[PDB]
Amino acid sequence: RVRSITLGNSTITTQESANVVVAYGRWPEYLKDNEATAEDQPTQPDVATCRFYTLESVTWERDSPGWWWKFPDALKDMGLFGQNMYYHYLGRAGYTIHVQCNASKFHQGCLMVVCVPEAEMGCSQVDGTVNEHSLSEGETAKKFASTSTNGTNTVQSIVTNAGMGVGVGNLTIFPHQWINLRTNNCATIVMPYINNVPMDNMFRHHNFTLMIIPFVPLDYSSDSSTYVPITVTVAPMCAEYNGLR
Amino acid sequence: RVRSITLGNSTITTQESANVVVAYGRWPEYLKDNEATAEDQPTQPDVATCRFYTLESVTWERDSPGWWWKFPDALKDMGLFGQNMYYHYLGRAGYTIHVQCNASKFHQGCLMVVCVPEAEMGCSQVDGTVNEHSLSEGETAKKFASTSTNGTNTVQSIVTNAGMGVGVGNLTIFPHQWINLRTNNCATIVMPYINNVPMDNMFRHHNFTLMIIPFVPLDYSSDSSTYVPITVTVAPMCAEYNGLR
Amino acid sequence: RVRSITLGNSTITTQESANVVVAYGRWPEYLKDNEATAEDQPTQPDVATCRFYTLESVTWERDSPGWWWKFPDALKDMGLFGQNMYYHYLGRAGYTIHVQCNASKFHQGCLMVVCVPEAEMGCSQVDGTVNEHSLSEGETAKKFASTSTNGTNTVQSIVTNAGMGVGVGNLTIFPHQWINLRTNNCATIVMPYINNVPMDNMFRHHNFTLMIIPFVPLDYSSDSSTYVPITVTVAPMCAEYNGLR
Amino acid sequence: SESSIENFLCRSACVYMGEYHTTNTDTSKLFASWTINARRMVQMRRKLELFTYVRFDMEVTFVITSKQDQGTQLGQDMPPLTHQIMYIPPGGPIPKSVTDYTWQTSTNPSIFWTEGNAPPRMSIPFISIGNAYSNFYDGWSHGVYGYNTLNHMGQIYVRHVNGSSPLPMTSTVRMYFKPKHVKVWVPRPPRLCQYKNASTVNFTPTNITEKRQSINYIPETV
Amino acid sequence: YTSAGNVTCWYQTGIVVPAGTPTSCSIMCFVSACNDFSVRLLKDTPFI
Amino acid sequence: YTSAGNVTCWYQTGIVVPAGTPTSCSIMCFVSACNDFSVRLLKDTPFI
Repeated sequence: RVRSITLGNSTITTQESANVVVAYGRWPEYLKDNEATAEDQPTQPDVATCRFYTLESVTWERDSPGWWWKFPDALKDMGLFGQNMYYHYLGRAGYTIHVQCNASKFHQGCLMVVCVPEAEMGCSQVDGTVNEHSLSEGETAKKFASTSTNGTNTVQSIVTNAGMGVGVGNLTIFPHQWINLRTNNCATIVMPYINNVPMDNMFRHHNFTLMIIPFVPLDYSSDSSTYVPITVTVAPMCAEYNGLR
Repeated sequence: RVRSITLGNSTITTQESANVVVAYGRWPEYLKDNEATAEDQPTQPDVATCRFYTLESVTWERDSPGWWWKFPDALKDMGLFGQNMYYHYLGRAGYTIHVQCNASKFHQGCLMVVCVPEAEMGCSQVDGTVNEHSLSEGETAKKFASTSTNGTNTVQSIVTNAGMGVGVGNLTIFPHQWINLRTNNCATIVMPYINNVPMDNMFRHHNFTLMIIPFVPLDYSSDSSTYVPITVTVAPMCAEYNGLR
Repeated sequence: RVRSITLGNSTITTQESANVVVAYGRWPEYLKDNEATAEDQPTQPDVATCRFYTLESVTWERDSPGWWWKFPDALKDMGLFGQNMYYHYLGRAGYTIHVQCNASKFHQGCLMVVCVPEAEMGCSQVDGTVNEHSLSEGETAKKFASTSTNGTNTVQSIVTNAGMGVGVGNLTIFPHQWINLRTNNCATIVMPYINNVPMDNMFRHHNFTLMIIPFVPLDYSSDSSTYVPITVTVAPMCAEYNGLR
Repeated sequence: SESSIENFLCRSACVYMGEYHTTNTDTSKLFASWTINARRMVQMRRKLELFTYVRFDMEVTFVITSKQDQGTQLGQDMPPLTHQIMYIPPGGPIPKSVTDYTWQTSTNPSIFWTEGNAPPRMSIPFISIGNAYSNFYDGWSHGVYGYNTLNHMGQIYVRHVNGSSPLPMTSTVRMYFKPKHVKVWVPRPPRLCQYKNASTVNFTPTNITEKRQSINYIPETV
Repeated sequence: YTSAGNVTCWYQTGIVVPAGTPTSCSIMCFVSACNDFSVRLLKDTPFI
Repeated sequence: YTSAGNVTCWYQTGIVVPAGTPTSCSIMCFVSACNDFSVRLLKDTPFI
């Protein structure tokens, strides 16, 4: 009851009892042919964009508020998919995201894993503006805080308002999955391309945001490990660019 | 693999992998029509007698000899089924009894759960007689003892003789179920109406007795909880009374 | 999901989810009829040779290098199968070997269980010769060592060379089974009769050797048991001797 | 195709080289002898130990060279020399001198050969009252540990075929051995330690493999 | 001094637990008859 | 200085245990060949 999956020259292993969320019922696909027939011809890499990219693990401790990543540009240094971001003026893609934990039966805790489109964030100063570095750091995660933040140009990252001004118990409206250390330790989310235009430039726009948020904190006792590792793996799907010839 | 059961305005949740003992092979049912055709017409409530009634939980500790309840009159204060006990001169009913535990995989112990018809009990003084309060206290359980008791008018409640003068290892002759903390934590017993007349008065006769008896005591270690809770839930079935018109 | 197996006047209990290795694809069987038709007539006991024989358990502690037994003559005192070894001049047989562990979910460790044909062993002194007592002690196991041994006439029993001069990580070439305390605790191996002649004398030749070797040592913590017991059970199959009339 | 059993084992090799004289004052230097087994050739031994039971035929070719001893006497005019190569089956008479009666027994097959011609060659079948040979034996001979009598394969003896009072000469024989029509049973792990003698499996304990720098070390890529 | 069969139980390995579980434990035996059981010559019981 | 591929393993999360279980642990590797394996030019081995 273990499946082994190979994309390109990558191989990972999952359990065949996985559960998969397809975001709004829609699988990813190519914009078919004839939105812009004449002088808008696209191309597709399909070479080493369809392959598993694995980020660094994060460390879940007793007081961890949460983590977030921006897509794309979490992959702007990831081999070929990142090269294509510099060579081409427009693009699009869907994604498959796997999130996994490594824990024992003597640990306990609960995580929400959610993919949020257009996650526009607020500044720590009400009459201020957010910086580009405070929104993302690429393949390194940003951190939520457990109290309200200060300083100039920083996202106001108190975890109960999720940086967007809503109640964090209501983020289940988005494509999401629960990880309860008692019953499962994995989550797969398949995201299609969602925009109000068919293609776009991939450097000054963040299509979506992946967030991981503990709702019940990690607990252990006498001589268990004091942390739990979380691992994120991403495979781009049906990527497509403007033709160069 | 969880089922949700609603009777009336009650809802409880069990596991679909439950095992059910039907007492002697016989499901409950109405005395059909014509034992006493002419001037013995019955009626049936079927209103809020068919509904789950939940008693208080009991606390299983390291030295717990056991618990017992008498039926009926464990339900003489339970809403409508108890009102009908005062308004009507004769009645009858079958029952469904659920018993559940809440324990971890780091606990251990073993319980017998048995339903005994006509459980006539002995006095602590050989030339004495038992009191009405020492036989039952309604929805509160009586307790077995681990040594032999004294005092006037009390049931002799040493647990090895079960208050009836038999060997307690032989109570498996009655409808019974085992709860081994290692393999399951629940037990369902369906009891029909058993008497030597078709109807009877429900105040001066105890049809049957529910007993719960630990055969291997509860054990735990360093910082587990020091007790385990047990919960009992009862649903009356096919209740029937003398007609009033 | 438990099976109960009776051979003769013996009964043991296993799990129906067992996995069974048939050594080289070959089940045991009688040499059919006519290798040596005229004056070589065999006979078969089939009385109390087909029955479970259970040896003493061995004790797996934190520093246990391993154990080995020789077949036959691990059964030269085992009832009838041992009587037949003295009454008859030639014989043959196959075997079924069950190996079981008793451990909890708070223990950990890994064992290899392997059956090796013609396991000729080396002496602790390079210009020496091995003794008969140092090769086997019957139904008592010999022990591997964790460093290289000395003394005259002793098998050189450093566990990394398995007494045969090979690398112990390569014994998987033989019929073998893994026992990982995390996932299973039992192993069955069915061995046929393997020789370069059809029958043979059972006292001066060791057909095969059963070895049990920990690759990851036993580990436990605070107040678990400090040892784990291992149990070996053997049933001879299709035994056959020279006729006496 | 090159990993089949026949292509892996059926190959020729020099397994014995010996010297013998026509005249001497030792009388054991007058003939050469060899017992057939495959345990004193270290490269063939290891390839054969990957299996527990073997069955093959043998083919033996002989390369023979002579020399006049540097003692003293020159000006000779000699005809070419003749040699006798005798095979003894298991359960046969063994010679002890070069003048013995056993060099004439009708059941010891023999080859007569004179120098200058092609090298001589004989073919021996599978000779065993058992059904296969064994490379490993966990038993007693009846008492030697690890030695069973079903593995006897015979012997070879070589002498000169002169008359009376011969002239001094020294010969060398090389025997080339090859198994044919081979079948093997029950594979085994490869020998990890060096061999110590020719009859036992004795060994000194050896390391499992060689070290590296750390459990993470991978060498820099070109 | 019976002429009856017997049953015995032996420790093959020993009991192994993780950290935080009770150390000792228990076994229970149940007896019953199989369908082919027969009885003869009703008499008086020696217990009352 | 090989021109060969490599394999590496990383801690994504860390190991988490309840109370009363051993703290450290182990991994084991097994290697084998798949059906499409070919060899050529029998030679002598460099080990004896």
